[PDB]
Amino acid sequence: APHLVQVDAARALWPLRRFWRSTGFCPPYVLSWDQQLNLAYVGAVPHRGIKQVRTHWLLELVTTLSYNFTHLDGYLDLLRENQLLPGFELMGSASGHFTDFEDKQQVFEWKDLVSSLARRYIGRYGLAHVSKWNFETWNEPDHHDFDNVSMTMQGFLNYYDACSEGLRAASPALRLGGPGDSFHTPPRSPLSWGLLRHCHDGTNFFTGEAGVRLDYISLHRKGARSSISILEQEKVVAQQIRQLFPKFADTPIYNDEADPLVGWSLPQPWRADVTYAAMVVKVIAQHQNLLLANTTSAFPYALLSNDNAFLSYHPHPFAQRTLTARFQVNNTRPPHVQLLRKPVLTAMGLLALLDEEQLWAEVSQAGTVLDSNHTVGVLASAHRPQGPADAWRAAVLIYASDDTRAHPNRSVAVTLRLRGVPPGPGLVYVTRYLDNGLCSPDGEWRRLGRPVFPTAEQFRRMRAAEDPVAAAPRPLPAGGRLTLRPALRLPSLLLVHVCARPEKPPGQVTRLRALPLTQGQLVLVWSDEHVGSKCLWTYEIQFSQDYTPVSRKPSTFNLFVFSPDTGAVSGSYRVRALDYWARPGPFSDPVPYLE
Ligand SMILES: *[C@@H]1O[C@H](CO)[C@@H](O[C@@H]2O[C@H](CO)[C@@H](O[C@@H]3O[C@H](CO[C@H]4O[C@H](CO)[C@@H](O)[C@H](O)[C@@H]4O)[C@@H](O)[C@H](O[C@H]4O[C@H](CO)[C@@H](O)[C@H](O)[C@@H]4O)[C@@H]3O)[C@H](O)[C@H]2NC(C)=O)[C@H](O)[C@H]1NC(C)=O
Ligand SMILES: *[C@@H]1O[C@H](CO)[C@@H](O[C@@H]2O[C@H](CO)[C@@H](O)[C@H](O)[C@H]2NC(C)=O)[C@H](O)[C@H]1NC(C)=O
Ligand SMILES: *[C@@H]1O[C@H](CO)[C@@H](O)[C@H](O)[C@H]1NC(C)=O
Ligand SMILES: O=C(O)[C@]1(F)O[C@@H](F)[C@H](O)[C@@H](O)[C@@H]1O
Repeated sequence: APHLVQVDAARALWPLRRFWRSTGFCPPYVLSWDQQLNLAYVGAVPHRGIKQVRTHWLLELVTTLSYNFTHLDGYLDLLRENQLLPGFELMGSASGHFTDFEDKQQVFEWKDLVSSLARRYIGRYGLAHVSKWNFETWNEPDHHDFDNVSMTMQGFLNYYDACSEGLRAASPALRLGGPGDSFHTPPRSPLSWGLLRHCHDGTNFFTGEAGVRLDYISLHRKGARSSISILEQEKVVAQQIRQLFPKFADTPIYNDEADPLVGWSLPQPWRADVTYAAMVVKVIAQHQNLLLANTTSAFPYALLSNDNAFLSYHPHPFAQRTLTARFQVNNTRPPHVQLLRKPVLTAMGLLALLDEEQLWAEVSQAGTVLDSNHTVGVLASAHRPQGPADAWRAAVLIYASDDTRAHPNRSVAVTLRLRGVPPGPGLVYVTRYLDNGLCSPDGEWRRLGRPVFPTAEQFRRMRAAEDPVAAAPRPLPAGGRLTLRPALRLPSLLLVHVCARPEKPPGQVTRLRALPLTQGQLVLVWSDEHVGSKCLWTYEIQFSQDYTPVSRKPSTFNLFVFSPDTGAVSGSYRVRALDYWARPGPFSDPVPYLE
């Protein structure tokens, strides 16, 4: 008996916040060409779909009394050019200088270092920007990854106070949290629990005052292959913190490593296709619906990060916990690198289409109501029109997911019933669908017989499977209603997008870049901040050799790989946005390219 999904577009309930716009990784590199492509792909997720890159060992990018910030500057500018912000973990030894945090003299040094950089990057990027940064403590303090740096319980507190006072020295507007650990039951997690006690009741190493600033409490809780397990563990900790530390009852909680399974480098077949992609969405849906949608004890949950910014190494291009699939093509002159947009990343773009208000939804099956703690669930959103550039929007994202388990055999009958669409000009809807049959680059790689050094055409055919199967913008049935009966696969994601026609056309594409891949092959990447609407069909790309359309299948991802059969790539490019009503926006300023 089918699953019934009901959406009431009239019933805009609470606000909906895009709390999942973060990724992260650990270096083993950060300035190499591999990473520059990687972060271009990450920053290319439409509508600021990913915003933060939580980066380990950032203070190893600083050398040594004075400091050389050259390497750190490089990475931060790379983040900056890709419209990203660091998850600035204050983690490193400044090239082996810092060794002991019970060393009174080193505690003062650290304070001065943190102040140094914060001010530097305030100078570099503007306090407005740097205040948005989540400055954080050393990653997982209770997991002992300090290298030669000695960090005792007391040491960790001096460390923190210096982090906090140092940041304040730069500006009071700067945000710092921690510890970024798991928070197991005591006697376990001594430093995580010790930190809170210290902030709640301790004395500031520098000022001697009681209580120390803590703008957020960050934890890591992973699923062990179960999606609800993440939400369940978080509840336990968040409640323990409310009751043990009453001052922190309103302190925002981040889970900045909220992954299905610990061990990114561990190959897993589900980490390759839409199994991972649908599950990531399921985790988020569960968090929205069963934690943040006005329950009874609504814990302050502000951030969920999928720690999947890693680069995959051979012989596991798709199977590892990464947003992109890396190919080190070692047999061309010279050896070059290529990246493939995995389903999980494409899925981040579908989440990105959700807007600031959550609509009322209900998933039932032949009578019985089902919370997102089941294989099929939904997130639905509505948008209040801002300027003349946008109109009313509805984003309905349905997922089908058995977590870490795929079932190609099975088929999931679903009947969506949308009601109560506010009346307005030119109401059309668009469907976007992802599954393992139609939308898996790993799948197509495997049909091609797993080429270890793929050719041009092999890459073209693998990229064919990146974007979700889209349907032409059909007009919405009379009386603000719509009924669909899709057959969903397991796993699968489906996003029905209902938009009304705004007054003005879309805005101008900006910040266009050409990034070389190999002979006769490049990446075109851009930015949508000024586009000013989410109702887009595709980006028209035009090429000149002293302008004609580059013919490609529809895609609203802010990255395109140009691999023409002629090999002719040298010239000039420009890009513009094309909405659901065939309306062209202004072209981006032309970008030149010489090979
Ligand atoms: C094209 O050319 C590139 C180089 O230009 C080659 O890329 C190298 O690929 C190999 C694997 O194919 C990489 O080596 C592997 O690194 C993994 C992670 O490395 C880091 O992490 C570990 C653990 O945290 C550290 O110990 C280590 O020092 C690194 O910091 C390891 O997990 C791998 O080891 C595992 O497999 C081997 C068997 O191969 C076992 O012996 C081990 O026990 C372990 O299980 C492995 O060492 C390497 O990093 C890549 N180099 C670069 C510079 O990118 C490609 O190989 C080549 N392509 C082809 C098809 O040949
Ligand atoms: C999500 O659903 C599962 C059931 O599928 C719940 O797990 C059950 O929890 C109860 C406690 O109320 C136990 O008695 C059962 O043994 C569990 N059943 C199974 C099949 O594991 C789980 O608690 C639900 N969690 C949330 C947060 O809704
Ligand atoms: C910092 O280091 C880089 C190389 O890593 C070097 O080229 C540069 O001269 C150094 N800068 C200063 C100011 O010493
Ligand atoms: O799951 C992991 O591989 C991981 F090692 O877990 C944690 F130990 C780390 O802090 C993360 O960098 C990383 O996601």
